[PDB]
Amino acid sequence: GHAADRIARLPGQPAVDFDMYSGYITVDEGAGRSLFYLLQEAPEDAQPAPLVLWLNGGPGCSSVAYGASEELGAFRVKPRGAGLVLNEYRWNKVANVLFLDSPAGVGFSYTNTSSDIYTSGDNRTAHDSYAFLAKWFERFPHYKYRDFYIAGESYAGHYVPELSQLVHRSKNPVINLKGFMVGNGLIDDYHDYVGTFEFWWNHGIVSDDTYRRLKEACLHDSFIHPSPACDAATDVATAEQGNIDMYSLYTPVCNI
Amino acid sequence: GHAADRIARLPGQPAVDFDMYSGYITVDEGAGRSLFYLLQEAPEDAQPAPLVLWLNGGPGCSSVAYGASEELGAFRVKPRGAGLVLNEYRWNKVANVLFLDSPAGVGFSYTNTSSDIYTSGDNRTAHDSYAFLAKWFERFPHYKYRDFYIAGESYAGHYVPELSQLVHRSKNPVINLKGFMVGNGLIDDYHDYVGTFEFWWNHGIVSDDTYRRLKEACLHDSFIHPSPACDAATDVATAEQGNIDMYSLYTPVCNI
Amino acid sequence: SYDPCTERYSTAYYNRRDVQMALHANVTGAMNYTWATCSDTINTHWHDAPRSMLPIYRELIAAGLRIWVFSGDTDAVVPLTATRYSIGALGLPTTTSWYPWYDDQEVGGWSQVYKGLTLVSVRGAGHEVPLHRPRQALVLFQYFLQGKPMPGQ
Amino acid sequence: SYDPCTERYSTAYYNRRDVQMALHANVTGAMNYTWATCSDTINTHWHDAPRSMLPIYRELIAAGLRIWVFSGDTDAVVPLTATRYSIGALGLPTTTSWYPWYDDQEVGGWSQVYKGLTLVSVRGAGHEVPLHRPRQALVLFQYFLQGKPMPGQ
Ligand SMILES: *[C@@H]1O[C@H](CO)[C@@H](O[C@H]2O[C@H](CO)[C@@H](O)[C@H](O)[C@@H]2NC(C)=O)[C@H](O[C@@H]2O[C@@H](C)[C@@H](O)[C@@H](O)[C@@H]2O)[C@H]1NC(C)=O
Ligand SMILES: *[C@@H]1O[C@H](CO)[C@@H](O[C@H]2O[C@H](CO)[C@@H](O)[C@H](O)[C@@H]2NC(C)=O)[C@H](O[C@@H]2O[C@@H](C)[C@@H](O)[C@@H](O)[C@@H]2O)[C@H]1NC(C)=O
Ligand SMILES: *[C@@H]1O[C@H](CO)[C@@H](O[C@@H]2O[C@@H](CO)[C@@H](O)[C@H](O)[C@@H]2NC(C)=O)[C@H](O)[C@H]1NC(C)=O
Ligand SMILES: *[C@@H]1O[C@H](CO)[C@@H](O[C@@H]2O[C@@H](CO)[C@@H](O)[C@H](O)[C@@H]2NC(C)=O)[C@H](O)[C@H]1NC(C)=O
Ligand SMILES: O=C(O)C[C@@H](Cc1ccccc1)C(=O)O
Ligand SMILES: O=C(O)C[C@@H](Cc1ccccc1)C(=O)O
Ligand SMILES: *[C@@H]1O[C@H](CO)[C@@H](O)[C@H](O)[C@H]1NC(C)=O
Ligand SMILES: *[C@@H]1O[C@H](CO)[C@@H](O)[C@H](O)[C@H]1NC(C)=O
Repeated sequence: GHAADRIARLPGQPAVDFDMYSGYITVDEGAGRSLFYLLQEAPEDAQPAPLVLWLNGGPGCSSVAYGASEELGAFRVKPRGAGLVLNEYRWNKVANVLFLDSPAGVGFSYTNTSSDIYTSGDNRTAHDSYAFLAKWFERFPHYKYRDFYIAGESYAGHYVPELSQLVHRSKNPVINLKGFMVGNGLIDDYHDYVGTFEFWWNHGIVSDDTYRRLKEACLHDSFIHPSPACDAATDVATAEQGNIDMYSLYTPVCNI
Repeated sequence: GHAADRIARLPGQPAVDFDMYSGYITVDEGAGRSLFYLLQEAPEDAQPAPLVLWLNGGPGCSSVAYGASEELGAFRVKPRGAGLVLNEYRWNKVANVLFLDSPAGVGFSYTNTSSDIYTSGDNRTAHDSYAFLAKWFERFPHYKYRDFYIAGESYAGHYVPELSQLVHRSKNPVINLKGFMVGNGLIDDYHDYVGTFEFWWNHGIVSDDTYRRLKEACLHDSFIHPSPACDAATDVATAEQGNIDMYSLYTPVCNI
Repeated sequence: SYDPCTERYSTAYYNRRDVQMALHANVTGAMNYTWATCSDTINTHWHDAPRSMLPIYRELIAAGLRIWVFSGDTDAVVPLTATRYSIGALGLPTTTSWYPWYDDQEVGGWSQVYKGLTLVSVRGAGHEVPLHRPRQALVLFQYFLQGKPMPGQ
Repeated sequence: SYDPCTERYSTAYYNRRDVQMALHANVTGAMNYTWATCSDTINTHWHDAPRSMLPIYRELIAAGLRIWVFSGDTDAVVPLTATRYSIGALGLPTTTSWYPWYDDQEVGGWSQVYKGLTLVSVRGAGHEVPLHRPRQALVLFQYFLQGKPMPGQ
């Protein structure tokens, strides 16, 4: 029932010319894992536009929270979470964007098996996303065969290509995957670490010594599972960095 | 006659609580070389404050034009050069700032010997500045013995320390040189080139190949007198750079 | 205009009963925890994560899919240089060397086209590109969708 | 607020008869050329320029003078990295390693104190520091004048 997922109007939402749907798809029956999605469609005049699955990283962060609410989503939230404003550059001006909270336990997505939240990993995250997709298409059969893309940021540099491969290999005929796009994403741990430190040093954010220490401490590690040498090194970097937003070097930090 | 150099009020200048003087000092009698200066004093409540000689680079650029008018100087010019506004963070809130147009031929400074403008160099620029200083102090004998600093930017990374050494070595007792300060300045050609290219690459402004070409082409050259390999390499960098302000990477270029 | 406290607002908003209702979420009210932008626990209890995505890229490029990689050049968390070296490791050939792309008359960032993949930087944007450079972000997405290189002047 | 066309204004202004008069400049009107922010000719006909200022720094440090070097970290003409490697070549010992300095509650840039010299970066400022980060620029100058390290929180 895609119709049941249709949203009428969100609280404080301005009026728009496009539709949106949101709800759940069960990805693991045994476990009781179900992912929540939010679909923001393009307006009529742009239809039939592609379908783009958008994924945030973390791991453990919500596509709805980020992607949809402070990034490419149709709206932005008011202060105090009072209401919404329209994002004049929403990507749904040109595509049907599907935001997925994942894996289960993130955002509005949930698991009936408690331990699921202590055992999350890339493989399962991907297989469940795959499940989610096949099922979503059954629920939205008018999307079958639509040109389809998968996109995301940061930790999603793992999610995207991983899910992409699964889709590609699965050979599901109703899913017309045409490609993927990754923003500031993890691609290769080693190279990434190397580039990261170099960038920092070239942005005057760590000392010469800490630059070197980081290179020596983290080079053989994963970005997501650093060694203790790596963390010790990063702890110093962090102190050197001070109170800035590492996610945006020249913009202010939130005061509240 | 320091009194004769006193400025009453500049056109469109707002009212202020500090004095300013400007005029000429002859640095080379034979040649007919005379440098123009602009002194913006600190207010009474901050006196007797240090004396700071401020120098812009180029080489061939004016301390009055830059330093005094779009940087640390007391005022900023209105559009169309209509008038002035006060610079709320003028350095003359805390020091007596002396801006020097140099060498002769720059800004309002002049030479009676035409060829002077084709033969300028660091040594002469420094010796003349030295001359200028000794003479300026005679004209402003209440500045003798004041704590004195020399500061500047970019090509002035040459000017400052060069003039500083002359002063230091000269052993002029009325000049109480306490130190110098250099902003974004040339310090060592080789290291500078190396850091420059690295920074560019880390700011996504040139290709990998051009990065390498620059390193190979310019490393043994002077910043101010690059080899033809160096220029050829930089020509490409420039094309890669596009229409940005290299002097401020994230700010807009002037449209008029 | 830019407001760094956005997560604060969202958290407020999504925690509203009315919103969940409209979204059809936490329907039976059985998610006993307040909504958060991320899950700490999961964040801190992550398991498998291959070190390199490269082989996948290799595969998919062979498979002929469209692959674009982008980077807000003022992010320090997963910075441009990181991406540059990573893509660099694929050793792909270049079809169009690093060039400035424009949005209007302003340089929106830079781009390099390789055989099989497009790399694009977004000038002055942090980690969350569509947040810091929303206009440029949209141009980027439109071209990607079209499979067209980022535009010159 | 920031206006990149400043040179345009200055040129206009300084070329005014009234201004020159007030400045006591071009007094006899004998400088037959219009005033410019720089001299091209000189710029293009420069002579001697040692490759390194280091030896002077060495000397003056020995002489015990106060030496501060700063850098607006968004300048690409004589960028921070350039300075970092250059100062690096002096091999001085460090007294206070790279640390964030504050203006108020915001990080104004970073600083490192060596034996004999202070290095300071000015966050988000281009080539002309007092133009792009005027407030921070002033703090920087005050400390320098005082011979005091840039301040922590
Ligand atoms: C996770 O656990 C919940 C309790 O079982 C359950 O909520 C319902 O579960 C079953 C079926 O899967 C429902 O038939 C029961 O009524 C039950 N109780 C509630 C709170 O309704 C979750 O099931 C999901 O929620 C229900 C509202 C309903 O839509 C189910 O059919 C639905 O899948 C169960 N979630 C799973 C397994 O994904
Ligand atoms: C450069 O050449 C100018 C012509 O000689 C001269 O202007 C004056 O020069 C002499 C003396 O140095 C004056 O006495 C003459 O009147 C002459 N003509 C003019 C235009 O007045 C520059 O001299 C400088 O300008 C004068 C106004 C005066 O103040 C001079 O005494 C002054 O130094 C001469 N400049 C030099 C040598 O620096
Ligand atoms: C699901 O729904 C629960 C009931 O509406 C909700 O409980 C609320 O908890 C928080 C919101 O997190 C608080 O604002 C209220 O005191 C509610 N009271 C109850 C019944 O516990 C719970 O948080 C919701 N789950 C989410 C948001 O994931
Ligand atoms: C010195 O003074 C000259 C006369 O006032 C001045 O000439 C003017 O030239 C320009 C200004 O550059 C123009 O605005 C006028 O037509 C003036 N006419 C003359 C007499 O040539 C000259 O430029 C001034 N020199 C400077 C500014 O360095
Ligand atoms: O994978 C990441 O790096 C974090 C993840 C969520 C996030 C975005 C911005 C700020 C904080 C957190 C993302 O980037 O989508
Ligand atoms: O020595 C330099 O690099 C140039 C010189 C004048 C200038 C400043 C800013 C922009 C253009 C020109 C200076 O920096 O003072
Ligand atoms: C990946 O996950 C799927 C689903 O959980 C599993 O069946 C498959 O064997 C997994 N591969 C692994 C864990 O290596
Ligand atoms: C430097 O310049 C002064 C003054 O022009 C000159 O007397 C001295 O010999 C010069 N040294 C050089 C040119 O090496």
